[PDB]
Amino acid sequence: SSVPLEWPLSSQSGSYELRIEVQPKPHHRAHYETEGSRGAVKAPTGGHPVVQLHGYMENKPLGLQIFIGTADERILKPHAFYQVHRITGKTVTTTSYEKIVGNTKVLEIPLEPKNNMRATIDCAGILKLRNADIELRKGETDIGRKNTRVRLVFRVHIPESSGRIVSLQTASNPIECSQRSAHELPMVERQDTDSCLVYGGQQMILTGQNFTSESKVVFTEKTTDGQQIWEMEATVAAAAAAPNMLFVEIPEYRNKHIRTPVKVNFYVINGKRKRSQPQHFTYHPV
Amino acid sequence: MRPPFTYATLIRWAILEAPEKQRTLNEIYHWFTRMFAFFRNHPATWKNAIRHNLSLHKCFVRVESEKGAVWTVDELEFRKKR
Amino acid sequence: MRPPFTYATLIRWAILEAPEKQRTLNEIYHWFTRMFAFFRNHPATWKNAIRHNLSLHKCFVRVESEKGAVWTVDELEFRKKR
DNA sequence: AACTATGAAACAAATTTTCCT
DNA sequence: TTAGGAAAATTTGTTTCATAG
Ligand SMILES: [Mg+2]
Ligand SMILES: [Mg+2]
Repeated sequence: SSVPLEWPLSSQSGSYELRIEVQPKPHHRAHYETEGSRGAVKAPTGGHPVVQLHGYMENKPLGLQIFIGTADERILKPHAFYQVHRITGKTVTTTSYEKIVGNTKVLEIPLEPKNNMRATIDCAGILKLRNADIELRKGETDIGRKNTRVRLVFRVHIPESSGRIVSLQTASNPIECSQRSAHELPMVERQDTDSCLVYGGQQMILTGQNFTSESKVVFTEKTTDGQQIWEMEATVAAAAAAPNMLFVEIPEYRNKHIRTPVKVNFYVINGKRKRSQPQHFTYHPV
Repeated sequence: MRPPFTYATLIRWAILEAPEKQRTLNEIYHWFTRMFAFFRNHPATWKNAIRHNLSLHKCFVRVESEKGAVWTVDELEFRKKR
Repeated sequence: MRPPFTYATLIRWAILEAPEKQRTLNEIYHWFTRMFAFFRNHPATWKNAIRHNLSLHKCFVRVESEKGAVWTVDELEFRKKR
């Protein structure tokens, strides 16, 4: 019995752990069927994402099955508006054969011991399905508009001696697939500082794209559930700045009366809607 | 090829479209009749009347989301201000 | 009483009858569609269908409350069905 | 004499697909 | 093939003007 793609899975079980070494670039412009291939998903510096398994000595080679799934909240499932796109030929180090499960496309690539079970996902581009065709499918009610962010999901089924097979799943960082979004949405590449006392009052030079001059970094605190309790304007522009750099003053945490450090999230919102993806920051005790 | 809400779904709504959260068989029938009345009379450019209505009425407040904007209903913004 | 259905009223209902009480313009179109896709295909024998569903399903309980016998939804039992 | 309900037209504008180098 | 731009299409969200109870 195969494992349904909708079923979430852990990244590790006991000693078995499948982890993404290098995550993909914050954005990849997917191609439509009516057009040519718009290359493979890439990695920040210049390479392509890398996936690795942990704790597999048996000499049998394994299969890592890549598939495009959702990002935006809830349970991670395959993405109804996107499909992976096999990329082979001339270049491309990693090899793969495709298949289609349920209604999703799934690429499988070789996970071999001769490379301590680590493969470079250099063969998977993204294909966009016409929101029209997919919204009116069979008993499906997922929103396609504005939904253009996906995740490179990776799976591997480890074969044990007892005949048992524990299933491991990953999930890459969200990727922005829309050309328009990639261009007009605020992007944060490399932070600068991560800690500061609840008091605040420190600089943290942010770098990324779409950092205009009307940008305005905002801070917020979420819950284990998903509720909001804090949104404090974090004044910017000490003067000017670098075309895509931003020097913001770290605000003053909720009540400053904390014995145990608190990790927090802060984004960038250019236009009245053009928001950026949440970030991470850490406050310290009293 | 849109599937229609099954009877139970509809019958349930008809019982809830009543503040009492309970209705009589005849009332349920009339809830259905009113619905027939509607979709029969407005089978024209409804989708337009839906954009219109969401904007005209103040009780429909569009709110922003991490994903996209979505419509909501201010249950208070309704009622009387006579 | 028995007021006729208005775009405002149906719209409110489509939205409120959503998991988190909020939906996209397109989702509201969908809702209306499934309603169209019923109230144009209803058999000339729907009342029987309604009576049939009321008792057949364990989610619709008849109670002797108030004025006369009325129908009601056993929410949790209905929620199970799904 | 407020208050309510329905609908075509014309904008303005945000997003998605198809086209073109 | 692999992109980068951007025109062509689609969609959404506002207002205004008229009609009737
Ligand atoms: Mg409104
Ligand atoms: Mg019953």
